[PDB]
Amino acid sequence: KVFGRCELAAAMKRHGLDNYRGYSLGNWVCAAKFESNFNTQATNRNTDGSTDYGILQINSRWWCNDGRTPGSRNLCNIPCSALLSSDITASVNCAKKIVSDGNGMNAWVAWRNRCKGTDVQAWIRGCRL
Ligand code: NA
Repeated sequence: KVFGRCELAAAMKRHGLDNYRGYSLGNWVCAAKFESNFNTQATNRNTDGSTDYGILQINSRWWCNDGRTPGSRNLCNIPCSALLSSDITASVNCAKKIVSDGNGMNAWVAWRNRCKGTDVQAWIRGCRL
């Protein structure tokens, strides 16, 4: 499903993502915009054979199991197809563990390059949260 901007912000806030680990809600909506264009079905293959899945492009080398990434881990204990659901519950729960491993939201390249140090609050403006 292709989320709306305010629709995704409301779903992320209900799942406890607002100010999670110090990252305001505008950071998560901004990252989802440039990682997947608010599309839960987004997939992208990396050079090393792994694939990014879902609204937040969670990588299969470490976090999910897609059955085709040799020598990879499944730290979120889920199949990568679960990250493509219209329900973003699995993607948010896995993202909570990713953002908590020490590097924060820098694990997402789009956030570091296109969201970090910007007016991330503008991504939730005009939304009834
Ligand atoms: Na894996």
